[PDB]
Amino acid sequence: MLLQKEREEIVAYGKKMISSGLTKGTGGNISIFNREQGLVAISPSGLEYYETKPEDVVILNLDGEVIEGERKPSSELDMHLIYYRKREDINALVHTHSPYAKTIASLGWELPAVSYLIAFAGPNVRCAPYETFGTKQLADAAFEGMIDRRAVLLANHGLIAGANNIKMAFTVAEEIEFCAQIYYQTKSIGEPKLLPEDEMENLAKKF
Amino acid sequence: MLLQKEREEIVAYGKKMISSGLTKGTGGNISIFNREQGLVAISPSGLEYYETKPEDVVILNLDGEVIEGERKPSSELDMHLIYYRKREDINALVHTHSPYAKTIASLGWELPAVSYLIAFAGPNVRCAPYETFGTKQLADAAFEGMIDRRAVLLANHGLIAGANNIKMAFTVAEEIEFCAQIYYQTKSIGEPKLLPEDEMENLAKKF
Amino acid sequence: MLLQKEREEIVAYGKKMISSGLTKGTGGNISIFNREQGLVAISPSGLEYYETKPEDVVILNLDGEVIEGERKPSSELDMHLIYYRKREDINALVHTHSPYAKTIASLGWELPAVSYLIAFAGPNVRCAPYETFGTKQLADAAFEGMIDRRAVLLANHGLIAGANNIKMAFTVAEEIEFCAQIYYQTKSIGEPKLLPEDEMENLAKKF
Amino acid sequence: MLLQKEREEIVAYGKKMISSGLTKGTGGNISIFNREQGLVAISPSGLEYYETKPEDVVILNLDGEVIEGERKPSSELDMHLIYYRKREDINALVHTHSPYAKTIASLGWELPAVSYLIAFAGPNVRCAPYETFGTKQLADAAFEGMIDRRAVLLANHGLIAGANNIKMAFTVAEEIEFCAQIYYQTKSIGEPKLLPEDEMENLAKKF
Ligand SMILES: [Mn+2]
Ligand SMILES: [Mn+2]
Ligand SMILES: [Mn+2]
Ligand SMILES: [Mn+2]
Repeated sequence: MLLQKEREEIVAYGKKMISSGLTKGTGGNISIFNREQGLVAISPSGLEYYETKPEDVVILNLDGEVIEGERKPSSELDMHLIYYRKREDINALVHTHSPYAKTIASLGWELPAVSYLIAFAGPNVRCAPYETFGTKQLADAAFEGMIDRRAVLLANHGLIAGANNIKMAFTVAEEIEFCAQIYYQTKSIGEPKLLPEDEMENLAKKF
Repeated sequence: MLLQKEREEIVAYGKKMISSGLTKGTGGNISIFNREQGLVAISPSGLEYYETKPEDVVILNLDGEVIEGERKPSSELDMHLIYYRKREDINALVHTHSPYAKTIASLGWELPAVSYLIAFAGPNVRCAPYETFGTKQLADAAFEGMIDRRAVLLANHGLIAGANNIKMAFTVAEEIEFCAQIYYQTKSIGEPKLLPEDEMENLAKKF
Repeated sequence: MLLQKEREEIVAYGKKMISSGLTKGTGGNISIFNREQGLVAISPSGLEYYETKPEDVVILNLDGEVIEGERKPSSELDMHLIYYRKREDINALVHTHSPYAKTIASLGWELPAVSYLIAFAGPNVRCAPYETFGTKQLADAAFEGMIDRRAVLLANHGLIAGANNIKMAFTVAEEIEFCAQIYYQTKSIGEPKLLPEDEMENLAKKF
Repeated sequence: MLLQKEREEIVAYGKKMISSGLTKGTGGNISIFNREQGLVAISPSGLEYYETKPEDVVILNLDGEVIEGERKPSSELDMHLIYYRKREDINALVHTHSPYAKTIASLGWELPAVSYLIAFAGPNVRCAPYETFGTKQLADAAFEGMIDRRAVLLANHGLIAGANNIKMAFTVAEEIEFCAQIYYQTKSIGEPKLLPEDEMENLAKKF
């Protein structure tokens, strides 16, 4: 099959999404870009992650046309494709429905520098205002909210994280969910101390 | 045995209830309707879900009489039977004692459109006022609270979800518990943004 | 060995304590009374529950003297023995360090009728004021706080539950921890609705 | 290999960190001091705990020079070495990124005597003000914050715990995380009762 390495990685990390508590049911989705071929591997729509085999992963071109695979691709494919067209620094995307990130997103709040781990995404994580799932409007909002960042919150929906490879993309998703938990819990009982912008700059270097 | 497929499904999804954190101990219960025969498979009362075998599932008719099985049927059988008599769009029911739904229910609150996932149930989820467990009064309150919905909260008790089959019924139960977690956490620290009614209408179509 | 059935049950339910999230490390302890012999089986002090074998369980008489076993008995043995001396309706005790019960206990609050499941313990669960762990003062406070109940909260410490056998004692411990979670979460965002005393009386019968 | 017993212990307890929910990803780190040789075993930087083998553990001297091992040592090695130079009562350290401790630390708050379990660390746990991860400034702040204690909170970062051996060090880390959960949850809904200083003195003896 085409993009065999990518296909296996998508199956592996999809199970890891369920396992890590980063999603419920068949929510969320994962993609990996093969920059040499201009091909995108993406999780299939509505399938259980532990029932998903490499053959079930769908291969698309950057026009969004199916090149290999009989499964329907993720309904959120437009939100994946835009990053592989309009930036060149992202080769893998992890979209989650994780509870603490979705909590902060459902308030419409940004995630500020509550932890040094925020630097996995940038100096902060923005919240993109609501757009209907599976639309080009959501794809545009997600991209715009993530400019010069590796993650963005999606209002009343979840989070998407991107990086140079799938290992780092998953790490950003997991560590930003953890940061959202800390922000949620601190705000429950007080006002968290935040790291200053020059330190976030410093941390960007050290990471 | 009668309703063999249904019996196995009830054992499988009952374990999944415990596994998913949707219940504690022997609380909660599951039923599946065979519309062709007018027979209902239901979980047995007070048995551990991982100790429950297909033979332990009880088969009832719509009058509530036992047709096959020696176990006592769920004490909440009346709350199951009413949906198979007074609607025709539900063929499976999942009743849970899950913590975030039970939290919202114990405040006596409705669950509003905090997430697009609410559309699994409808535009919102109502809270039925308290009635004693295992009574016809609770069965009536649950049904009335769930009119034109696929789920309802039960005050100081839990949640019940229904759908055209057991896979979708479980999905509604799990996704509505998740929505209740988001509502609980957002209300802990602020006021969540809610989706407008026309969008919930739109989402009802897209789902 | 003496009380072989009891010894095996203590090992089994001790693992279940760790497994269920009802304790951390070697905290907590379990006892089972053999009323015919006047002998008490109790978990050993400071041992890991998954490393504990039936031979490690200690057998005491009601004077608190070791009858069989070389391990040191639980440091909280006095808090167990008092129930087997001063009541006759309890034959097994589960003492937990579970997070939501310990939360309510550390505020010094009672647990009111927030759920019909409270009836596993009684109309409510009292909070015994603080006494040093492993003392006769704590044993007295626990007993007095649990008069005409099957569970009591221990200020800044945890919970103890008792019943006619070990299966029901564990059930009380688990369901009361769950009720404490509901109380904690409802109080986080509002004021829970409570069940009236006549209904708790009714539920006492139905259980 | 040198410090073989220590190497195996570091691999075992590192997995236990992930398993127990005391860290995310490759965050956190563990060290064990061999006082007879003046050698320190420490977890390797940036490696997955379930992928870490005893050969991957790094052996350092108290000057911070690598003596055996080809992996890069933990980026937080300075924060480990200072305890083995400037005290003589600590032979093992567990550094965690656990959620409730990190919550209290991100408010800049001390952890007071909310539970008798606090005595695993001392009469309270201080919060060291923020310093950049992997620096000598953080090492100094951590040490100073932990004077006459077995644990300290690290602002916007996590916790470190130390004791006479690795079993007790892990226990301090786990029990102090649990105490932080209780403090966080009590503060969410009220004002916890605290144990008086003379009782914490008493508990220091009894432990
Ligand atoms: Mn999504
Ligand atoms: Mn129920
Ligand atoms: Mn205890
Ligand atoms: Mn760290």
